[PDB]
Amino acid sequence: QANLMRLKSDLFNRSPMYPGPTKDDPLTVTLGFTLQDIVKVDSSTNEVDLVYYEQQRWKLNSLMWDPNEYGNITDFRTSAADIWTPDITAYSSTRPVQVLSPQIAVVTHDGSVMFIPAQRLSFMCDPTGVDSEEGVTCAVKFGSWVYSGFEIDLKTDTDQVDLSSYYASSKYEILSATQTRQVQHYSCCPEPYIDVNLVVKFRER
Amino acid sequence: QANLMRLKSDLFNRSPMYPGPTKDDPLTVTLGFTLQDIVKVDSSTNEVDLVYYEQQRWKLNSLMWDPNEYGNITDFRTSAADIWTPDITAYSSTRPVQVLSPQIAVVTHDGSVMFIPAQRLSFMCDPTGVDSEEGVTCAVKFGSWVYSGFEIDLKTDTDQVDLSSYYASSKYEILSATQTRQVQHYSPEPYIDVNLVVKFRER
Amino acid sequence: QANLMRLKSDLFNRSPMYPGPTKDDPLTVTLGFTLQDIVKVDSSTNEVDLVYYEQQRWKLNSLMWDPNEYGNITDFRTSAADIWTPDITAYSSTRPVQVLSPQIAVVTHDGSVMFIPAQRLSFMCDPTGVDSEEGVTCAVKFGSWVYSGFEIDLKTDTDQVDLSSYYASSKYEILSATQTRQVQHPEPYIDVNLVVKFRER
Amino acid sequence: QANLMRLKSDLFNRSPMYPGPTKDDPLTVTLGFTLQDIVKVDSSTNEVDLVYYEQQRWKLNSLMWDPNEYGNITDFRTSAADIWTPDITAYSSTRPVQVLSPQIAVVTHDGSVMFIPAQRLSFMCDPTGVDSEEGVTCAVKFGSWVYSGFEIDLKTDTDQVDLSSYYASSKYEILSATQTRQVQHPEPYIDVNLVVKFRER
Amino acid sequence: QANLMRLKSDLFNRSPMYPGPTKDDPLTVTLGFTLQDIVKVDSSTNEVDLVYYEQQRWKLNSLMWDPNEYGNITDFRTSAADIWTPDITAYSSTRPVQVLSPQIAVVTHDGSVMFIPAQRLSFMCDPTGVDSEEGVTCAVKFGSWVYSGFEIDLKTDTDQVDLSSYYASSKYEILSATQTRQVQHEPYIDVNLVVKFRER
Repeated sequence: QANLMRLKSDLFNRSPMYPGPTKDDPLTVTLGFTLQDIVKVDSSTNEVDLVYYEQQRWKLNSLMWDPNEYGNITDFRTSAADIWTPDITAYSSTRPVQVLSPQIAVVTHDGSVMFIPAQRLSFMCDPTGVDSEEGVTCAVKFGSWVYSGFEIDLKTDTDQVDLSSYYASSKYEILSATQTRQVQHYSCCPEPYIDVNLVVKFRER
Repeated sequence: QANLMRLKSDLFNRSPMYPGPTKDDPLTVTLGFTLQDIVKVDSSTNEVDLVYYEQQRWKLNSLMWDPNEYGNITDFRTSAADIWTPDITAYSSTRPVQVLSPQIAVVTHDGSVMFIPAQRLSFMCDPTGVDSEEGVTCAVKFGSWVYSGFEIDLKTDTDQVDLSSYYASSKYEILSATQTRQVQHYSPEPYIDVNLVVKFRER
Repeated sequence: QANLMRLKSDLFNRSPMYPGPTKDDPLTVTLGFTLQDIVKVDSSTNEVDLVYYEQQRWKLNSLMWDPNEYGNITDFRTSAADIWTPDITAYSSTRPVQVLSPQIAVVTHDGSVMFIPAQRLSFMCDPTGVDSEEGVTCAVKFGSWVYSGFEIDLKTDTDQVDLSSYYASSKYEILSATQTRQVQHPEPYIDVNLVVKFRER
Repeated sequence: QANLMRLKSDLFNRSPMYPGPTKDDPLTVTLGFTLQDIVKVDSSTNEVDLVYYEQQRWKLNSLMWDPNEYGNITDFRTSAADIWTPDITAYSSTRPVQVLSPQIAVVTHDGSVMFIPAQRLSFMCDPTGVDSEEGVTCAVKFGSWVYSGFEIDLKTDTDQVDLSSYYASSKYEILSATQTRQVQHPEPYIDVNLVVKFRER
Repeated sequence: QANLMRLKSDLFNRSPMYPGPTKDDPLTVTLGFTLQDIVKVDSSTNEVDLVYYEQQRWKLNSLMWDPNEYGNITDFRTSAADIWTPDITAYSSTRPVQVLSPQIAVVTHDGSVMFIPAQRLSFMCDPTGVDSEEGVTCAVKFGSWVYSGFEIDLKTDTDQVDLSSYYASSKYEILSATQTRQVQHEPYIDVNLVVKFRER
């Protein structure tokens, strides 16, 4: 643990924290969802509650090290408070997200960071027709709140939401779940804006 | 990252933060609402729940910099905790406001700041008649809690609330939503608010 | 802003914080309520929820300055966290108070402070009869939790609760609302008893 | 305020805080409850909600001072964060306790500390029979969470819970309320068993 | 107090905190549940609420001391904030866990730590059948969120959940309750809490 202590000291106690990306030093954030449960549907308010894990990955030059200078350490876990993290937000939530997992990230020697917060989210969704064979489709966009595509580019590894951990005895069965990168422009501004649209079709089980 | 780290350090670590406006150095805050959803109505307590974005803009000389001294950086994003922000509050909420977005602001080299907190607000409103074609009208004022018109002047750019992102499948349809600056006098100095007036009905 | 910055540095950075009152340096806190709304009544638990603004005032010698020395600044606003505030507490709440306003106070050059927290409070109240013409009366005492009357005295400006901002379309109309200093029982403790008589509109 | 500022500096800014008791230097904590209200009964989940004040007392050598060296101050109020406090916990709560009073304690020159947290507690209790004349009995034990009786001994000044502040218009009438020290159970384990018998008013 | 004050200053004020385990200095965490109550089931959302206390034990060289040098102190209690603690997490909770006990641990001179957080947990569970004679079985896995079995191995002292403190007047009777270490393929380790229950 001596080497890791030195590593963290060198990484976090020497320079100011990473100030976030800029147009001149943009960052790509890879986003992916593992949907565990549609927990609740409220047809009186058109809110639906999801529980999922949101995988986030990005890479910082300032987080790199040579494993040889640090006892061959190739990666470590550290509190998310010690590092910059992206401001990925649901655009149509109706309550603050509830955090279901410890806020800890994995940093590897090439400056890659992997952060996977489990969340419960209430978001805008009319569940009308969920009690049918065809089900109902709802959607929520995720993106940076303050950074445009010139500072944070989003990508997905795949358009298929990971369902391998979906609760088999949920009240709701998933018919399809996709996660799609979308680009848009606003007339005021030349910079593109990026989101990942989470689209879930589901019905009562 | 180098130039930005220098900038933030120079801007934030060298002298005290802006201490807020005074009657002698007043500040103008521009407000604009984007109403997303009327999520719920409680006819038993006369509380209605809104989800909206609130755009806040102001400008401080203390946040100015010459981009040429900082690798041509012209703006940056930073935690709202690093800067002064105005204490704009709803005057008739019935619960603490729930924050729905990251508390991060955009600062521009001319001292301009743009901060856009997404919020869920429960406020006093009698939904009697919401189930009619004419619907119901409710209103909530927003303003500084502690600063008078002599220290913080409020304005809007338009009296139309932005509805272009209103949830099309909300339980409630919006008939009308305005955001209007008001000047009040109690019993010497003016007090300013922006009155959010929303008329709505069951969809 | 330059002068206000110097003032706050001089007041807050260059001294140890006020450790609160004592028998030898007692403090008098003036309290006033502005009742905005009786939101909710729960007849199954005898709890009632109030929304109000609670005006608190007191004065500290350590918060004084000479306006001449600071560009004629006569008062300023500052976060409540920068200053000592009194531990005025409801004695019969049933849930932690919810704060509805910024925690910022106004400090004046004579050392006076004005702090007006807006709050939602659930407190012990039996609403049986609220749906009658007579209505019902409930009361809740506010006072320091740990300071006796030898350290914190309490007063009101007047026993009349401010109803000029009471929500016109509340489910509940106010038949009356008073705020009265009381002395209760080693040492005397002081409270202000908020007594509200109300009924369904 | 100057002498008090000196005292607190001397008490809190010179040596590390009391590290808590050990088998060799045990500590006695006295507990008493003032039951304010049985607010809620949930017969679908067998949870009952109490509001009460819990008086806690203990004495530390490290909090002693000679009043003669500090302008004759004999006691002061200070944030509970400034001092060690015992980890007294209900053993059968079903929700985190909600704190209803400011986190401030009173320290006296002999090193005595008094801390009186007001709390709302949900705990395990089958209310069946509450709507009868016999009433129903529920109980919850309170004790240190991590300290055995070799480190913290608990004591009560009485086994009668203080009902002098019990809400007279509660939904529930108290038939009896006791607080009994119990020894279980290399070390001995000590708790105060709060036993309340009540019925619908 | 003086000796313990010295001990804690020496332990916590000199070096950086233990930075957590790695493949080359892996750590073993022992878990055990004491189930107190099945408080609530929600058949509309398939959510069940448990109240339990979760024993966690592990051992750090960095927490060792010679009792001879510290007034024969063999152990002490200290805020969990003062020490590293494992990130043991329920894998199928539906609300943030609520902590019911002080966050304080016992550290022993051999570096051993014992931490026993009491928790209320809402987790994914279909109670259909709970009012039947056969009752219903639900399960929830616990483990490290971010460390594999290469960094944190999990163990139990028994596969029987402690029911000796189960609430006698719960709405639910416990028919069985087990806690079983599972390895899935770095190996990934969890403890599967499995509870069969029915309405009293």
